[PDB]
Amino acid sequence: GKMFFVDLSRCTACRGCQIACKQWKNLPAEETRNTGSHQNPPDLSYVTLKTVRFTEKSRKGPGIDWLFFPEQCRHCVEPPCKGQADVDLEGAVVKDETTGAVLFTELTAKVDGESVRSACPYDIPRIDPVTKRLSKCDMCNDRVQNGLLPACVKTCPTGTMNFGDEQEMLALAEKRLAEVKKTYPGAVLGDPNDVRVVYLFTRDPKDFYEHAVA
Amino acid sequence: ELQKLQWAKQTTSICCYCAVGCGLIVHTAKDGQGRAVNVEGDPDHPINEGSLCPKGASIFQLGENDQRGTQPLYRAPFSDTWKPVTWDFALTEIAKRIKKTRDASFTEKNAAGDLVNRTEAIASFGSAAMDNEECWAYGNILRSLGLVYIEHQARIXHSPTVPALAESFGRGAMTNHWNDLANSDCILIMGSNAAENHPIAFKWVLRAKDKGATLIHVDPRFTRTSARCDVYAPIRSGADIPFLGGLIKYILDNKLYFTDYVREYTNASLIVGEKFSFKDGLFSGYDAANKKYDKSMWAFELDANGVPKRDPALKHPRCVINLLKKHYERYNLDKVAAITGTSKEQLQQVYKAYAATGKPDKAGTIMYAMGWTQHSVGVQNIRAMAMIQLLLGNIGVAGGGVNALRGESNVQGSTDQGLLAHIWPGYNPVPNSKAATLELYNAATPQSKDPMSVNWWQNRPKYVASYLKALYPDEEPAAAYDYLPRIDAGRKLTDYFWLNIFEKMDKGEFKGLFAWGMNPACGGANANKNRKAMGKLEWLVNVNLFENETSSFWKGPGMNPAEIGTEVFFLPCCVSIEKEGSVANSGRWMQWRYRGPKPYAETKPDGDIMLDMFKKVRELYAKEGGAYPAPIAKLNIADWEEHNEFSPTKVAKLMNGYFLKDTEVGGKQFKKGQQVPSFAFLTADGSTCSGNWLHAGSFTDAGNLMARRDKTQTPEQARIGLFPNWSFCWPVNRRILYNRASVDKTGKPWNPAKAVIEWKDGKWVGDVVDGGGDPGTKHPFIMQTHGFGALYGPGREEGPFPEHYEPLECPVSKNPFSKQLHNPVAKAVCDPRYPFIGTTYRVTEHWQTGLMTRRCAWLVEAEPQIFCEISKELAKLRGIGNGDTVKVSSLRGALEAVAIVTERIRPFKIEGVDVHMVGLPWHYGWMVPKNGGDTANLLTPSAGDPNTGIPETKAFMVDVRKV
Ligand SMILES: Nc1nc2c(c(=O)[nH]1)N[C@H]1C(S)=C(S)[C@@H](COP(=O)(O)OP(=O)(O)OC[C@H]3O[C@@H](n4cnc5c(=O)[nH]c(N)nc54)[C@H](O)[C@@H]3O)O[C@H]1N2
Ligand SMILES: Nc1nc2c(c(=O)[nH]1)N[C@H]1C(S)=C(S)[C@@H](COP(=O)(O)OP(=O)(O)OC[C@H]3O[C@@H](n4cnc5c(=O)[nH]c(N)nc54)[C@H](O)[C@@H]3O)O[C@H]1N2
Ligand code: SF4
Ligand code: SF4
Ligand code: SF4
Ligand code: SF4
Ligand SMILES: [S]
Ligand SMILES: [W+6]
Repeated sequence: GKMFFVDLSRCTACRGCQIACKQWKNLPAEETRNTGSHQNPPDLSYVTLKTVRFTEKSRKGPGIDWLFFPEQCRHCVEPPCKGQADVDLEGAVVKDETTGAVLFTELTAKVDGESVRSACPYDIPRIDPVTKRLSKCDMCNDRVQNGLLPACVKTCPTGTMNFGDEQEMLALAEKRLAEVKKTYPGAVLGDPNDVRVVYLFTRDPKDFYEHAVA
Repeated sequence: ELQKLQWAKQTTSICCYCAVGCGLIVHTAKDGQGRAVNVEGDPDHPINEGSLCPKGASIFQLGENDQRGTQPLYRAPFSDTWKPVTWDFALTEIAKRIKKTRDASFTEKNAAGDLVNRTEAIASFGSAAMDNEECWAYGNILRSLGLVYIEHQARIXHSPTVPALAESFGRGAMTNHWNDLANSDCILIMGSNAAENHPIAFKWVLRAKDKGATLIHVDPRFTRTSARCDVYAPIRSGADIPFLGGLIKYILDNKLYFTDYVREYTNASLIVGEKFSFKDGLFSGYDAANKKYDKSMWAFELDANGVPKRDPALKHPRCVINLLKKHYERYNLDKVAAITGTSKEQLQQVYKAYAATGKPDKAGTIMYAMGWTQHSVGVQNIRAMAMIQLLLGNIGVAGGGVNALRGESNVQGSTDQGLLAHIWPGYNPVPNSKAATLELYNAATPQSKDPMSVNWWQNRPKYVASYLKALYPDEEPAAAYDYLPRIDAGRKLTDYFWLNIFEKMDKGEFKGLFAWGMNPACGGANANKNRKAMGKLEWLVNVNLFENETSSFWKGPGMNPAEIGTEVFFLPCCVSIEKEGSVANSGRWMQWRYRGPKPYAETKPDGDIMLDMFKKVRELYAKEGGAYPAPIAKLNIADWEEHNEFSPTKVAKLMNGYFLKDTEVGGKQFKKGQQVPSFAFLTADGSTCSGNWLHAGSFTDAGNLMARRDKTQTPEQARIGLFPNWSFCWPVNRRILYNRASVDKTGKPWNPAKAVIEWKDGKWVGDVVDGGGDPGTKHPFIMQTHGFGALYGPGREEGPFPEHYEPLECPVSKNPFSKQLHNPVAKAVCDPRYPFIGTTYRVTEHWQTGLMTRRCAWLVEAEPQIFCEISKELAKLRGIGNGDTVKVSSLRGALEAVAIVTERIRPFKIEGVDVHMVGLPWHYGWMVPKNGGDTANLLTPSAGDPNTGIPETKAFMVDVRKV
């Protein structure tokens, strides 16, 4: 099926991906306050499937290393969230045979909300405290099934967001890692063989986010 | 099929925010009969390839927004409430105010009894956000009413850029275009934060880096741009000319210049007169009384014919290149490193990287937007950028140029339509009170005796004649010329500009203001003064998308409606995606866009509002009489409408122009009514009209060239990304200006691998050649009188060579280059209670005053509140922790903001004292949202620069306290 290659060595934190996700699904905006960061919304939620996380790491000499992480579901080849939800009820979490999309259905209102979150190594799922429905990045699967790019990929002007067949994307991810290493020697791939959203990190993924890798 | 888009009409549009000019696809419900259901990028568009930054991606939320104005609103003098009212009321009542104020105030002759035919009782602001056809219509409507005080956004980036680049190259325009960035071998970003302010530009900047380019960011602050460059070099505010001058010395001393390019395409060989000198930081001919220069003392030595003398051997010690060398010898690495705060090794690195592009087969480009080019030597700052590019042969070439980034989607086009006080459309000057006749007007155009100098500006009388025909085709140009108003010749040109309009308002010297697609209550420096001063207006016409801090100043903070006597009309205009027209991007790409949904509620296109309003003024004058009606009465407006209403297509065609009678011209036959093919075929004798000679070529008999969506490219075009068949750019689809400099005198490219043009089969192939003629027969800079790229530019107020004069008044007392500290042709207080340097700038997610983006929930989500960025060093000294509320204060006012403590700000060492900078966005305002904060322009002084008419927004003294 399909794979995202996300080259974080090209991200400007323009946050087009963040707005493009909400425009496409017509999601509402959260109530936000600035608390000493550009980062907002501060975390993933029921109504926010993607937010760009900002971390500042000091460096010897001028400026900083400003790390950006547009966070989304990894669409794992072997979804731990499915394994967990299939306990209470099958169908609440399904896989798309053709694309690789792990998809939450309306029947997540039956499973244990917090159970399916804990099972997720990347801490992705979020609950609606009213309806009990679980939400996350659905991979814009309907767009993909119609031969369109996911909104976040189409909107990205930098070449950070990349999408297509897992064969092509793993070739790209490997070839680009070799190129990016020349500038950022600590560049690595986020769990290339487990997931369908492969992030290129310019250094230790943990510097970007606590749950950047499993 | 996608249910969302299934029953929707798909139209194409261009982004309504920044001058990158990204393509949109719009989906409109009921197959076009109802509302937009989706807006995202146009994947076929060659600039953005369907990518949008969060401002473009949010345009659905801008359009389908319940907070948008629905109908005209009225505020009666001393009322604390809007009264919703009909279009027909508002427009009739506005036309009355116009006629009343015009009749009362109209001057037929100044004190010197010279003909002016104007009113100084009404000023207009705006707007870079309107369509080109609305901009053109508007400027001619105001001038038919006799306004002279016509300004907009452009003033703040025009006053520096246009004179600097016009002096150096003959035009003030961005030299290249966005896609061309991908062809550069070294990209220097200095006075720009393009990853935030022109985000899609970074597509091509990174494509450059993919092809081996070095990316250099030079900024006081570490931004989202810095994160993605190869070198981030910090620079203290105002230290740019030192930096640029140090680079010129580096290039000359290391002989890294393009020798053949310099010798033949620059004025390097021209002999400067013996009257030219420079000593103690003053040029020759300095008049200490009036702090003015006698520029006549900088003239060239002329030959018998009146052509400047040349020594092609570059021996003569009064050769431009030899004077240049001598001038910049003072700017050594130690002085420059000391004043910039940039390390000697980091300067050497940046200089070596960029001066490497002096290789014929390497191209370096400079990107700058606003930066700090507002002070009295910003024009000189940009001059130095031009001179560096001339030395390295980077002008006229793929991946080169001075990329002076424009701001708003159509600021390029709104300026082209002469919505500045000093220009008619096509950059023909507004005549002064001493240009009594059209012939005298024409007599000013500089002439050349160099047969190798095209000196294209000699064609002006054709353009002025055709412009006057486009307005007044019944009358002879010479006669029509007595209709439009003139400015006082015996008066400072800045007296008519942005900053002095605020002065004259606060002196109550204006009855009426049009604030048309602008938000001066927030955009103006010293907002507290500008808001007070709006009380001294009699009437106000605000045209915008939402109620705002300008429409509703009368119920502002610490205001009492009952005491305020200003009659306000608010007229709601429709959004970009609800009308048809063209916008001119930074690359001069003139792009046609279509309506998706019908205008929301009772909102009208600006074209309709201004045409309807003028129609009332007209019928009023037709039935009441009053002051000099001919210019209003006789104005050709039937060419501006179909089916009762404003026709963007027809206005566009008139702007292109057509033959009024059968004419032979250029050596070709033309039938009456033929669209004019190009400005080459306009006439001075009334045969031709053309609203704007730059648009001649844009809408021909071939059809609307701005509406082309064709990606056909020859191999040589596609290699550098010209896209000649995608829309149309002025002049006549030349995408890279000065491209004749990109080839030798045989017509062979300096770099065949990135050729722009080429002599093949006895014609020019690739780009449209910037000036006709065989290789080695014409000087390449065709709008320059002499035809050369100016290293030495003796038209400049501050001197023919850029020289460091300290832009920071308060914290600096030492100039290491001369004993002249401040600009010798230019009174801050520097109250010790305000010891830190305030600076304002932008974030990716918000637009201008935030009038637009504060109404878009998704953008407010990402950036909800005014913040204050400070170093850890200042945070420590003032006891400020990250996220704390802070008060930021100055002599002009005070506000609250959320503290951001970050290493992205650092102290600068100035004369052994650590100087702290505090950073604020100016995106916020009191009206929206709840807890957003107000404009950072409460803190900024109205004390802007005397040699520009431009405010101080990058360096103003503040205090910051914890709350
Ligand atoms: N997101 C967004 N994009 C915009 C706009 C917007 O409001 N929001 N506005 C548009 C408009 S109207 C314009 S004019 C352009 C302007 O675009 P820019 O000029 O990029 O705008 P700023 O961020 O105000 O200033 C650019 C940079 O100059 C730096 N700087 C400050 N002082 C100095 C100095 O003395 N020297 C040097 N070398 N650099 C200095 C600042 O730190 C800042 O990073 O952007 C346009 N694009
Ligand atoms: N402190 C500080 N002040 C600054 C600056 C700074 O950096 N710092 N930047 C300066 C600069 S470079 C600039 S350009 C100015 C800009 O300042 P303004 O021009 O006052 O900016 P806005 O009005 O916020 O933005 C453009 C306006 O266009 C309107 N608009 C959009 N579409 C349409 C349309 O179709 N029709 C009409 N009629 N209106 C429309 C929007 O509603 C908005 O009100 O501000 C200047 N002020
Ligand atoms: S759109 Fe692309 S460049 Fe912008 S924040 Fe998202 S991933 Fe980064
Ligand atoms: S990242 Fe988490 S939510 Fe997404 S598929 Fe993997 S386990 Fe499920
Ligand atoms: S793939 Fe679709 S749902 Fe997932 S983050 Fe991107 S835009 Fe949002
Ligand atoms: S704001 Fe500028 S860069 Fe962003 S989508 Fe609009 S035109 Fe493109
Ligand atoms: S602008
Ligand atoms: W601007």
